[PDB]
Order: sequence, then C-alpha cells, then structure tokens
Amino acid sequence: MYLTLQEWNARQRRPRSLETVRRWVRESRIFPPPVKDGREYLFHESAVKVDL
Amino acid sequence: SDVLTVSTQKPLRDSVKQALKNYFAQLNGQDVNDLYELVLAEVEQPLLDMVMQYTRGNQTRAALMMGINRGTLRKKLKKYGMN
Amino acid sequence: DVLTVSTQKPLRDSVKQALKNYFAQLNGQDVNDLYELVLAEVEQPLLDMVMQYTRGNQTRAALMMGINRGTLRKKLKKYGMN
DNA sequence: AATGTAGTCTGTTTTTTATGCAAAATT
DNA sequence: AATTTTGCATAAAAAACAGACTACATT
Repeated sequence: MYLTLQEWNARQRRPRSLETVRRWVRESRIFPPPVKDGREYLFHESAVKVDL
Repeated sequence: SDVLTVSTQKPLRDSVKQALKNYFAQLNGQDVNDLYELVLAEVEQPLLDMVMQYTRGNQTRAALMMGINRGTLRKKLKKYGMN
Repeated sequence: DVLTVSTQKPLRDSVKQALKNYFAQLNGQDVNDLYELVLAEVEQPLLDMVMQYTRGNQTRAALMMGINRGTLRKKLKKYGMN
C-alpha cells in the first residue's frame, strides 16, 4: 500500500532526483503528506505532487 | 547467458578462481589473515573507476547505478584515493 | 601485484575488461544493482577456493578471510553452498 | 524558476562482530 | 579420550542507510 520515497518516484511519469522529491515532502508538495517512519518516508501508492 | 564476461569469452568468476589458484600456489606456508579485504579492494577499485568513468564523474548516478547509498560511494572513492 | 591471472596481468584488469564489455551491451537497459552483481560474481569463487584450501573447515576459512565465522556461514548459505 | 549535484552534516536501521556454550565431529 | 569444530544465541560496535541543507550548476 505504501512505497519508499525512491519507489514512489520510480513509478512517476517523470521521475526526479531523490533530493528534489525530498524537498517536495519538506515543502508540503506531496498529498497525502508522507509520514517519516524512523529514517524513511512512506508514500501512500496514490500520493501526488501538488501545484502550490 | 552470463552478463559479466572477459575476452573466446569466459565469466569473470572463472578469472577470480584462477587468480586465487595462483595465490595459493605462491603461498609457501604463509599465514593469511586478510584475504576477503584483499580480494574486495582488487575488485572494488576497478568497479569504482569504471562506473565513475561511465557517469563522467557523476557520483549521484554512479551510486544509483551501483545500487549503494551516495554517502557509501563517497566513502569508497575516499578509501581508494579517488575523491 | 599479489592477485594476478595468466598471460601475467593483474585481476583488476579482468574486472575493468568485464565492465567495459558490460556497459557496451547496455542497450537502453537501466542499471540498478551493479555493486551486488559484481560482488556475487566475485564472492562465489572466493568462497569456493578458501573452503577448498581449508578442506571444508569454516573456522580456518573465516580466519584466512579476515571475517567472522557467522558472516562466513551467511555468505555460504546465500550462494547455496550447504 | 525548477531541478540536479558535491559536500557536509544528523539520526536510524541493518550487518558484522566478539563472546559463551552445548552438541557434534574430528583428532 | 582429548581437542577442535560447529550451530546458535546474545549485545555492542561498525557499516550502510535515508534524509537535511547549503552553495553552486544545469535545465
């Protein structure tokens, strides 16, 4: 149901740098917002990038 | 069939086997205590040199191609005096 | 100098040639596991040879390799060497 | 403007390690 | 018979990991 930041991004129409995808999470650009479980983020498989 | 092969062509594993076969022949009673590291360093450095040459110095792509953390790549490059 | 293969060129030269050939065959293919791929090709012969030298003695094989015995039985189990 | 990278950091999880010990196997 | 090896359990150190963030580059 949930993917890593790397898995989520690899599945995107235009995958970006992991550094870029993290900035997005930090900037509240991912909806629903990924939760940090220990060292990693967990994206719901349906999560999208939003235009702010 | 095999993806890592050397020039008739043969697997890279066959070249390692032969390199160690020679080592044990030229081992006239020596005590060995670091064989893993010795083989690892002999195989890690040309892998790091070839991938960095391939990515044209791009550390992020080299690490992504290697399947290792970027911080881990940087440490191995420092270990072999490459960065 | 210490790990060499017959005409006698070193082993790092055989790794370099294998990767040169590999990158050449990457026909649009997206690489993701190159470190493990190289490591598994190098680990199976090393484990085969060291165990052949120690006549199946894992205690001596771990000492020769400079690793812990647990780490050795783990690597062995991985390459189905049981 | 937005994305990509080197370099320098922090905190978390996973792997490797030393150690103890009993059973099994080798001497 | 005595000695070593093995299989397996811990706990801690070591390694690899994801991410944060800034300065500068590339798109």
